[PDB]
Amino acid sequence: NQEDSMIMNQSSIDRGLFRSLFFRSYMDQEKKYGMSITETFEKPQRTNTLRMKHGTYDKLDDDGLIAPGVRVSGEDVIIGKTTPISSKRDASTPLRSTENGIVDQVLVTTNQDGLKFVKVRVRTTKIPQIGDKF
Amino acid sequence: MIVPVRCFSCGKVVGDKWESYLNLLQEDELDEGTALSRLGLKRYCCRRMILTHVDLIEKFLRYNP
Amino acid sequence: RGNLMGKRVDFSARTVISGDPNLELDQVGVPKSIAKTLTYPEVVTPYNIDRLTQLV
Amino acid sequence: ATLKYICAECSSKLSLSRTDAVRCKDCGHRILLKARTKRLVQFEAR
Amino acid sequence: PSLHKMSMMAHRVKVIPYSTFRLNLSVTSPYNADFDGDEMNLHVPQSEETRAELSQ
Amino acid sequence: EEGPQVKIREASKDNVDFILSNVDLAMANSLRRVMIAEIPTLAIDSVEVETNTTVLADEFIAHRLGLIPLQSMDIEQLEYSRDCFCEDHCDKCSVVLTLQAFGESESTTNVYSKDLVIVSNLMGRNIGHPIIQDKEGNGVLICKLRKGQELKLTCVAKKGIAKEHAKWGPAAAIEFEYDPWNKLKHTDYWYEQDSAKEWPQSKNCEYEDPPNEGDPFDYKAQADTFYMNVESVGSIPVDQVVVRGIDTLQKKVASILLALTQM
Amino acid sequence: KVFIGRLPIMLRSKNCYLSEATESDLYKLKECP
Amino acid sequence: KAIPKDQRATTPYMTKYERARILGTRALQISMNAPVFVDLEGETDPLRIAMKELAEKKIPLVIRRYLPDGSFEDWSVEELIVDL
RNA sequence: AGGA
Ligand SMILES: [Mg+2]
Ligand SMILES: [Zn+2]
Ligand SMILES: [Zn+2]
Ligand SMILES: [Zn+2]
Repeated sequence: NQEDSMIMNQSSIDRGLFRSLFFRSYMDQEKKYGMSITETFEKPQRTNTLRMKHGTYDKLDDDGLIAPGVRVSGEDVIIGKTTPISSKRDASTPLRSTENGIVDQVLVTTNQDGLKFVKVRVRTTKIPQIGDKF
Repeated sequence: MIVPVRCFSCGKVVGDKWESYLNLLQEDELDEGTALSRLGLKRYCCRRMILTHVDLIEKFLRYNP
Repeated sequence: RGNLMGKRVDFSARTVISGDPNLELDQVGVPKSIAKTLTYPEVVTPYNIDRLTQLV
Repeated sequence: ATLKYICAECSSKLSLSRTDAVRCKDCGHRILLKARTKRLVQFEAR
Repeated sequence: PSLHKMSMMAHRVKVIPYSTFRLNLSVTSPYNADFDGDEMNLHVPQSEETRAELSQ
Repeated sequence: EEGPQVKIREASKDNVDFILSNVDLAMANSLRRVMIAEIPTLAIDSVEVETNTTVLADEFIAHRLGLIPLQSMDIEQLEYSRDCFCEDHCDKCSVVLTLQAFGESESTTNVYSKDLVIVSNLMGRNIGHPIIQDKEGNGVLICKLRKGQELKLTCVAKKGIAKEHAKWGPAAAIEFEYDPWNKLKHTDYWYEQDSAKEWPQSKNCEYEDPPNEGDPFDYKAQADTFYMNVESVGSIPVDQVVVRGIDTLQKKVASILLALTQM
Repeated sequence: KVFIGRLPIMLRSKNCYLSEATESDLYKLKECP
Repeated sequence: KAIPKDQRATTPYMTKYERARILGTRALQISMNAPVFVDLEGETDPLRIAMKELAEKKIPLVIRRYLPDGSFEDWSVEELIVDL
């Protein structure tokens, strides 16, 4: 506990001392292009583009969304999306590389424009550790 | 936000004692210092657990789904 | 000034620092994760050959 | 069985697929949620 | 900031658990570090030659 | 009667006040640690969540579940899962608990440690029963639900020790004192005018003879006679918190004696 | 008579719904009192 | 231009930098499977092998010391004193 | 927009 550091009761930490919740909301939308060339929220596979993320797409459902129960981890794909070009290109949203957690709430709404609007909250419990500030 | 089971410092169960505490104050009218003591909360670590709790759960319950 | 006198560099790491009364003056506590990321290029020599094969 | 999306306010289940219209049935609001996986999630009690 | 040649010194690795760089307290002063949330940089040499510069 | 002696001052379901004499401080302290840290208990360790429509998060609940005290009387006949031979768990190494709750009432629906149910076969041993000390008989208040707030989950309670997690802590605070008159000169009292007036006397001052000023310092003197108080959480009865502590430390030293023997 | 654009309203102001709103309404409206 | 051995006037002692660079160099060479001029009495680290080589002044290297004018004095690691 |  020398030079502005401190000793914490691990026993208390277990008991719930200073534990917190952490939520982060990843968001995306289906961008429309002039000639009705809209995007697609789907779970894509190889099928020409090959230009897609490495994270397990296998956590996604047919709507290109993870169900709100699943424990997500690496750059696991949280939102599946495709962009058409004059063909499946990938516009998927992976979990922030470093971060890990559980899918909390998935919001499937509409943009003012009348477009597919998606918001994915991902929750984790952050327990007091050795470099944590107080 | 919802009564802590077990006092962080010593680990004596504190989970059962919430409603009982809240009651020793409304119905029995007693002061906080005597209520805790009735409930057998001797050490201040245990006392602070209940005495400083903020049962936010109730406010959360006020929303629908 | 930004790309030549200074440079962003590989084989570099950074985290929160905390003191240890059980470390020697000249040592530095490195987190397992940080050691598992940073790498040293060791030339396969008859001295190290067997050690290195096991690390591999 | 199956309740693909749930309503945000009236909380009525919706079970819709692509090109159905992003709205509730008897309720207005275009909000809608996702209803948790049928696959159980296990957590340690520590 | 690195206003000293002592703001950059060579240390022995000690691989340890927990996510912090651990330092002996007596080495605190030259760096001007404290543990109120300070962060430090670590650079790994790649040559037998480079290490010799650090150690020697 | 033999070696180190006990003299119980006060006993209850939850507390044991006693005096330990003809012992080294090292031994009283070692036992103090053992009671806190190494006595095995049974606690909820894995929680599969089927549905949770609550204001609380899955893991927030999961955590509270571990802290719920469970009957660990016959914990000695339950195997540590790690030592058990099954793919994961079984009746030989675990207690399966079920918790299903729903807001039928317009008023708030409460979820208690009483609402737990044993689904595993117990083999007629006293284990896994949620400890209820509560006056109205409800135990720990786990959750609160309004209406369509459903809670469905399954628990796997496993044998463990406080070293792994303080949830397997069989004891709450353990009181410990020796030499209430500072006869041993083991402390140097901080004062402003008088250490006698400024520092309150303890209960145990009565149980020991005051030093009587006109006497030289007993350097010869060593520390024996320890006024302790073991508080049980309910998992194990207070007597056993002490007995098992003595036993665990014995078995611990035994391991060393045996380890030398294998060598 | 004539529509001349849209003015962003400040929450809890006269022109905001929430001003005349009661604790109970806000909880229904999903707003923290 | 190259100052003759009988006209050298720089320290007869080895500089901190010279030693560091010699050890670094031999260590590198040893590590690159160069021939080792001393019995490795169980030794495996190329720096510790280099220190052993410098200890017995069995290192076949020469420090070319440049003067501000551009001239220089060549000194063998065998001849330089190691009081460091 | 914050941290030493
Ligand atoms: Mg600082
Ligand atoms: Zn306490
Ligand atoms: Zn609706
Ligand atoms: Zn088993």
